[PDB]
Amino acid sequence: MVYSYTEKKRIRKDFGKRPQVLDVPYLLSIQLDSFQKFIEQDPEGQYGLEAAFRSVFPIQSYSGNSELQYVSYRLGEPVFDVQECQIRGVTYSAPLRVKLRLVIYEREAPEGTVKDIKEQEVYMGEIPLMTDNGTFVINGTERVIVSQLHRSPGVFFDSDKGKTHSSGKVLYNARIIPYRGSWLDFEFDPKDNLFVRIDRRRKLPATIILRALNYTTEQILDLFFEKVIFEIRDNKLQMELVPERLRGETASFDIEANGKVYVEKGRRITARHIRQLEKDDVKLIEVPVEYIAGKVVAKDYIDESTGELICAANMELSLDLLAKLSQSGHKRIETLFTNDLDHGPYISETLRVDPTNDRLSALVEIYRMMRPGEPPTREAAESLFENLFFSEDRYDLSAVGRMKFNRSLLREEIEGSGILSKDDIIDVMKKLIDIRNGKGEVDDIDHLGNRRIRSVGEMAENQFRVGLVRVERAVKERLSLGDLDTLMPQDMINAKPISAAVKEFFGSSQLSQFMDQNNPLSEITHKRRISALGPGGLTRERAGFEVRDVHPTHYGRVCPIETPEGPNIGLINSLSVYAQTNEYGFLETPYRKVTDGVVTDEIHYLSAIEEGNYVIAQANSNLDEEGHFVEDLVTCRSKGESSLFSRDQVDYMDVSTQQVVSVGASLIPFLEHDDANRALMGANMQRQAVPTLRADKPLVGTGMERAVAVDSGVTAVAKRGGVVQYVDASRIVIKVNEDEMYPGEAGIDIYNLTKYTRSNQNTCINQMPCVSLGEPVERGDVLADGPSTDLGELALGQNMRVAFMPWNGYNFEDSILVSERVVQEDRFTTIHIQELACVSRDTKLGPEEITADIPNVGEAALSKLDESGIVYIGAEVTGGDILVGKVTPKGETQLTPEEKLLRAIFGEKASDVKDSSLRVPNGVSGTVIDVQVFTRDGVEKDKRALEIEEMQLKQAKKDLSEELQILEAGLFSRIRAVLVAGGVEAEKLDKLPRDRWLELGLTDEEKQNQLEQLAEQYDELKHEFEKKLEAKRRKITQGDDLAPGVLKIVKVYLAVKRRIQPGDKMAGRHGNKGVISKINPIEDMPYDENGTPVDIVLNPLGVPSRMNIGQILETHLGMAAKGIGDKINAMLKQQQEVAKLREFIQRAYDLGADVRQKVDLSTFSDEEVMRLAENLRKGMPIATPVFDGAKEAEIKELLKLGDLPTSGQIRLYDGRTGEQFERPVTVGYMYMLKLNHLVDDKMHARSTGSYSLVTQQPLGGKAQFGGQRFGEMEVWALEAYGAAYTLQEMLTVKSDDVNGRTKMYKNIVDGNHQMEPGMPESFNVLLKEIRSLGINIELED
Amino acid sequence: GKRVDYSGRSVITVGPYLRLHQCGLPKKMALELFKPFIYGKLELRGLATTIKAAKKMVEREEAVVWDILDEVIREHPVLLNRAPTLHRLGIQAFEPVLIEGKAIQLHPLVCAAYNADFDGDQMAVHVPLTLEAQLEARALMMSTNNILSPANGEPIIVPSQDVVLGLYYMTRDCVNAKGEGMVLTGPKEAERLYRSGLASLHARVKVRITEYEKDANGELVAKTSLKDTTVGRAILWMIVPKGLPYSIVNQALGKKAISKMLNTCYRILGLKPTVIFADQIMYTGFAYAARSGASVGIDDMVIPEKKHEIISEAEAEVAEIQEQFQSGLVTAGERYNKVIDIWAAANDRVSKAMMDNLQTETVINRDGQEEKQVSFNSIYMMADSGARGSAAQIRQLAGMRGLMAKPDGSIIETPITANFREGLNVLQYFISTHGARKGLADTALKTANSGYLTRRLVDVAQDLVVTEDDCGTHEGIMMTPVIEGGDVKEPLRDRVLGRVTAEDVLKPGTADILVPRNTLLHEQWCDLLEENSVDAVKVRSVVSCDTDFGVCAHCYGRDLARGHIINKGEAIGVIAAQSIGEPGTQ
Amino acid sequence: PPDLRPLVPLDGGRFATSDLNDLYRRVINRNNRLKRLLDLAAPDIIVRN
DNA sequence: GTTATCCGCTCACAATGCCACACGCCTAACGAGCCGG
DNA sequence: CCGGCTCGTATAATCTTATGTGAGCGGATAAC
Ligand SMILES: [Mg+2]
Ligand SMILES: [Zn+2]
Repeated sequence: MVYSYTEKKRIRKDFGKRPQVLDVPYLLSIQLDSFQKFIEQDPEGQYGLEAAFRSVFPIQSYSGNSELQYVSYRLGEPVFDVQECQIRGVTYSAPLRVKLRLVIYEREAPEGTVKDIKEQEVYMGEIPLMTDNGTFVINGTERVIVSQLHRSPGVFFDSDKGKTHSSGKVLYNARIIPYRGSWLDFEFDPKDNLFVRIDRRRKLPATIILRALNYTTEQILDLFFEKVIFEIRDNKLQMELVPERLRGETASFDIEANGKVYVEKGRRITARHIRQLEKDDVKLIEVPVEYIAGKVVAKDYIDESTGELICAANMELSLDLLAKLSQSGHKRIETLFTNDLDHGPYISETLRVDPTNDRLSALVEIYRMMRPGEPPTREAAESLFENLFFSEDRYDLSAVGRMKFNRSLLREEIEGSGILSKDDIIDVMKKLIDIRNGKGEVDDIDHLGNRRIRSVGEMAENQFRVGLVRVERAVKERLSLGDLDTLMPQDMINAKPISAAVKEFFGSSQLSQFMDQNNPLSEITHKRRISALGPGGLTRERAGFEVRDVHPTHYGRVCPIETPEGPNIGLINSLSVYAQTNEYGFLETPYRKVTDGVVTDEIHYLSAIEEGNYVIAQANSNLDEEGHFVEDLVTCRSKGESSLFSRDQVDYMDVSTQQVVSVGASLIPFLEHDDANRALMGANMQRQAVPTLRADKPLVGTGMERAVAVDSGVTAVAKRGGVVQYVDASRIVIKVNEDEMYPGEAGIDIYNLTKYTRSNQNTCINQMPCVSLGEPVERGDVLADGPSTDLGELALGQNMRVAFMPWNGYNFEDSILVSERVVQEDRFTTIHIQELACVSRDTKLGPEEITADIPNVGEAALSKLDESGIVYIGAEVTGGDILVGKVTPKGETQLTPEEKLLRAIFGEKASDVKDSSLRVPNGVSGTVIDVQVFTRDGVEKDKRALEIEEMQLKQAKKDLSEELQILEAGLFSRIRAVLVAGGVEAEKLDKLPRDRWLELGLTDEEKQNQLEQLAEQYDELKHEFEKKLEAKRRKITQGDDLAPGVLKIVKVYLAVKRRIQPGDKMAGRHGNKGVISKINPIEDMPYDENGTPVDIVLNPLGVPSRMNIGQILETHLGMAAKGIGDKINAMLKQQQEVAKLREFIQRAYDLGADVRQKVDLSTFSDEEVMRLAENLRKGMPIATPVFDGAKEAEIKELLKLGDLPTSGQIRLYDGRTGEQFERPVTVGYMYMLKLNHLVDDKMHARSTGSYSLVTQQPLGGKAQFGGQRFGEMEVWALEAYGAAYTLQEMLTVKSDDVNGRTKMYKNIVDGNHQMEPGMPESFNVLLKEIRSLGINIELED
Repeated sequence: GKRVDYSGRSVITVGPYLRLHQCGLPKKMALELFKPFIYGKLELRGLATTIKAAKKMVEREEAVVWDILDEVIREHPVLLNRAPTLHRLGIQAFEPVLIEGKAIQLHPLVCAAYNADFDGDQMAVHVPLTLEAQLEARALMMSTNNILSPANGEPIIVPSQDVVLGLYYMTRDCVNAKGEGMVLTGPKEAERLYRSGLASLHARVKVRITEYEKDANGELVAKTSLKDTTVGRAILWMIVPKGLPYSIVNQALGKKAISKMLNTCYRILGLKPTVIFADQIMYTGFAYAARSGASVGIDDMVIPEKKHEIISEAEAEVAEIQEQFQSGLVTAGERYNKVIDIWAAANDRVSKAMMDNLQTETVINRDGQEEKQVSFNSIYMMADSGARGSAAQIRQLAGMRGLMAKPDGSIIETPITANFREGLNVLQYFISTHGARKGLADTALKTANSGYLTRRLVDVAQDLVVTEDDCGTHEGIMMTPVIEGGDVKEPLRDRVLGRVTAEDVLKPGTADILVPRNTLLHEQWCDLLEENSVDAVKVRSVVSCDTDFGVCAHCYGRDLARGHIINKGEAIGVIAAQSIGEPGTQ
Repeated sequence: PPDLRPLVPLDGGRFATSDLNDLYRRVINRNNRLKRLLDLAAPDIIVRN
């Protein structure tokens, strides 16, 4: 209803029928929340730097009672702010201070009081901060850390059926993945023996790793198996029975009790007979003796009289042992209950496989597995087995690992230790045995309850912990000989490896990528990116096929259609619109809580696991006004499968129809009328659209570009609401409203807009004001249109008049014809900015000069240079001329030990001169817009550098004078207002300066004396501004440090202006590419009956093949938009009355079915209406939400509001013949882009250039002036013809025959076409490195 | 693979005004390539003396240099290349035509042989520079010498999508238009009636046509008659050469029809009328495709009127099968099978209804009451001509779309009930994304596997050259036309066209020599072998050729991509490995 | 031949080494150390190592 | 027994072509250098 | 007044989502 003061500039007509309930969140929340979580003063130390300092410290010597502990930390202020840091070259660092407290104890008392404590703020490293846009600054440039998608810390029960042993028998491995430590795996062989392995070493039986934690064999058989108790009746002994054990069996004898025969011999045991035993309640039956012929006795048995071991634990029984235990009276006999279907004897078989017997032997066997050849010693094996699992140093699950590991075992609590235990490993074995039995199932990997995301801060603290461990090892080695009482804790902390690790990760990792600054869309879709490559994850040539497809729990968490294509599909997924990172790191997505009948508005968030239990309604389900499913059966879904459910059965409902996709494809209008392949291609090709000279809004866009263009960083937003006070082309100064002023000296705001400067893709980032002087703005509203924005709307390309027809073949497969009206209005012209530096180097033979004295050149090439040796600001240069004149000394042979003394002082440091001036590269042109000069501390500055110094100094004076003038006037008003008290004379007041108003005498009140004290307080504030000016000039005046070897650096920017020409690539938003084939005049165009030509001719044949049918609906809706625009323009050129204009705008804004805008112009008070008409007069902008689009009939009615034909087809005439095109064609306005595959980055040629060093081949590439790779398959192609001599030239004369090619060149210039065959130098290279081995190889004859 | 001087790279662009044997070359890049030829021509004509004078003159780009460059071009061909070269038509030689621009223009009929897009595809340029290389690139490799393909004897100069649409729109008929039923003198009077707007392009009319038939043994026979035909067909007849009969242009002329038009013109007349006839077809096809104005709009995709109750009846049937499963009579697997069968039947009925509603809806007044005819709808002309699309794509545009299969391998219960002209909701689009990403990943790995297999095959067969004429043996193989049990898949004519007979295959009239034992089965001879219904022919292979270190000529037969028997030297192992390994991407 | 494994000319100071040059330097250092150990009647364990 | 086979384990070797672009390619301690305390 | 510092430079170190082949070799395996 009520609209913002820029929102009242134009209204986008919004179709779409669903009431939304949750707006779009801040699109860059993940980066900022991550790095804010990283650096923060954190009590309880669970995360951040405080965890990294609690994990390592305190550090102590080898019982030498010298110890280093930890007090606190602090981050120093940034020495350099952002923009000049991007100019100069450094990182945007921040210094670090650590308060360390070195202690040493008093001897012969370890708990005795330390005698020396020494506290310091040791410097260590530099940690880079984060820009306000979520990015980092590394080496002058701006880089983004991509989030990572890896496997969860926890436990997995995979099957991995099939390929093993070719028998069809499945397997069941169980893996434990720790967060920081060593692996643990459990496997099955087809002999059903249960094996263990650690860190992918060779195999061991799991019985020994079960024994090594102090278990006897009878305890193993007691845990992993149940019992059957035999009691020796003196003849034909009995057997206990719970009858459910007999289920699914074949009776070996006649099962019977109390004379009642239950099962006969040969009959399988039925559940009927089981229920008979249930009714009869039988506890004992009487087996024959031979029935224990094959069973296994559970525990060990000795002779109670003689001490003879009768039978051990896990022994296969015979009748002799039964007779001996009957003689020894061991009637009560345990026996392992076995089965083939439910309780399989799997452990006992493995326990009969292994060679290893007891605990110390088990530790010896593991200790021999881990390292071969080392001496098996008791304490070393004990320490190895402790350090593998049961210690904090080298086995750390996180909280997430304990979460998943208690969840996947049906535990109760979710808070445990970061180490393992006995119960954990035996529970993993129990669960794996249960999975082998049949109950329970595997855990598929692609399901997003198993794949976490890592943001930036977690990877940062891992690399910082690595660097801290290295420095800890070095400081422990130093302090182990700690014997000096003068040691202070700067002597021992070498700050080189910590800084090496931090600068290694942030500088050049695999996840530190450049940010593509050629759209605001490109930036904000590059930060929202979920990658699966890098360390901790897979590689792009070992991922198979299953991790790339769409698992059915990507809904609302990962965009299905935005991905790169080609080599790595499905690994670089883009994050959904409404997605939030969970508390632990999974991906939660919003849903709406629904009661029994009422769809409420209390939104919840759900994880990836909780969604597969509830029942979720699809979004576009028609409702009441109170909230009721108006049907009875609703399209819903339960567990991976959509279906149709009841009405009093649903639990959750979607939030909006946008949440399936990402921001890179919520900006395609009429997305739901497109094949998914072409939606993929369109969502990839939006983020390569180069920005244009004059930006321009799109007519047909989804209702999303305002949040994209604001929530990125390219525009400036007023932080507090107020009144516009000053607007230049460069900056905007805002007076703040008095309600938003915190009462201590708030004042004003200043925004310095960024002017023409460099982006990472050599495009021209720009800002411009969009508010007028004395205009009100409000908090949270836009002020500065950035690049490819327009009034706070993302606006990439421009929208043009397009006809779908075949025109003389100039649009054959995908080509585009463009009329010259698009060139003459220069509406795809693009500004590019290149950068070139030049350094003065300290070589031998003397240094290098930046002087203007260059021999062997004319006077005219020196004209653009000044006398200091540098071209002026704004001299339009071309390719080949001198930018910066640099000269080098060249002796060559002087060798005099006295002449070099006089040459280094008197002889100018210049005796003979070789030209090394930075010249313009070939082809490029432009206008020099900016020059920077950087001088080493020690060399005196050249006078042009002093001119830059003076210019920057005046710039530093101006703004401080501005703040002083605006600040002193309040106390001016106060001295006048208190001078009113007592007595004031205004004619006598304004005739003499302001200190004389201050020193105007009046009788002392307390108020005037306190305000006089405040007057000297602005006097000392003036002194503070003086010290501010001094602080600026000491920064500007002081020379620089540099690299070792370089004297001074001159940096030269250039700017060039690229028009359009046949060869460039333009493309719509629906995946319809094209190369501009011809560039026609105006009068060869198809004009309609009204006379206006058509800008662009497409090709219709591309529409039925690839099903991108949404572009024709975009074309029709765009023609309707401009059709409303032409009536608005006709009503404004006739300057009619604003009541009729108000009425027409109102009738155009109602128009349709139950839309949700409902604007009313009875509040716009006859000035917003005229400003709104002045904005709308070039077309009426129209919104269309993605899965809530505009139907066909509403486009028909909007075309009926204008005087356009309903069918969308107009008779078109012909430019050439003046005849009529017979059938009606389709004309409309389509919004088109320009991609940066420009033809003056591709057209490259070579006649005769440079050559490489090792082999005498020509180089490759455009920049290095190379030739093309006439590769292997082309040689197969020339062999496939009868071509023989041409293969000889492409192999020998064009390259690798030196004398052959120079003879050929001379022979061409002489005018004789011969050739000289020769022999390629690369073959002699091959001979000389086969002879470098022990291989004689020669040539016979 | 050595990098090569005198090369260059650009982006390409169509340029439909070229002839078949030339290409568009940028002016500046052509000055850059031919610098030593320029230096030689300057020092010949006295306009310079040293090499440095010539370097200054060509860096100033004076106006004499462009005339010198045009003397350098005139008869000096240029090789062009596209980067992932599969088969031996990948690099070809053209002549240059200078263009003030920055892109390379390229004749559109060749573009199918390169398998080139104009989606941003880049190409490269090399220069033949000696004398033998110029002469080989003119003889062995000029693009007027590559019509038939080496993999199979079919022309690779098929007119593509837009020329197909133009020629299909010209040669049709409709039962009431301007000037119907009048009478004409020549084809040129039909052209003069089309230009004036008196008679429309397709209105039926009796004309007089002279045609030449070369059944006389080496000369031409005139014949003049009056035929019932169309104004557009009479206009198209003006570019047909002397040889062909008029019944080649009397039909509706889709894609395969004009392809066999070119093929019969190659068989009867020779080479040069085939090249010049492909050029005239391309020119007039683009001209009348321009004058058509064949657009596409949202009211050219007719929804059936009966779609709604078909979907309602399918829902009633699946509810009945769900209740029969719920009572417990039918198991789950047969429930699955009944549901998938009835949705297959419903999809087939909807597709039949929409195709019957599109193809013949156009009713027009006869000057009597009413008739029926083939439609002039937009996408129906784009499918019926075979330019772009099948019944499947135009089926998904208006009728409902198929049954999407989940990536597990199963096929989902509920098919996508909607088309593309109506909107898809959230779930159905999310389902279609599966098939999208599956096809993309399949392409991404299929490329590399086909490349590796082509690499290994051309490693194997490289050292094998047709090295002598006649090994002179009497072995071979016996060919019978293959029959699975359904239809006969390949007849005897297609397999054993053009291979040298092993033994004298006798006539079914026994002891009558129907074929001599050592001749070549050319086409007329193949028909005269076909007439007596021969089932098995014995024929000489390569696997039993006798020649040490090579393959004899008569053991390999006639060559593809040219006409006659193969010459001594054609490196047949490499072209064979390329012909197997080229369509491996498909 | 040492043009066939050339030493990379950097900009400021040191030259960037190839891989072959580092391997030959390692071999020649090891060879010289073993030759000196044979020159001084070393014990058998060290010359074996 | 002893001999001639069969089978499971371990390990080397392959995975299209081209293009642009862009940024990266050491140092704690063993032989010298300066000259202060 | 030699190297304590400071420098030139030569040179040593605690992974862990892959598949499909072939090819060979050590351990069991069935006979006169
Ligand atoms: Mg292409
Ligand atoms: Zn032969």
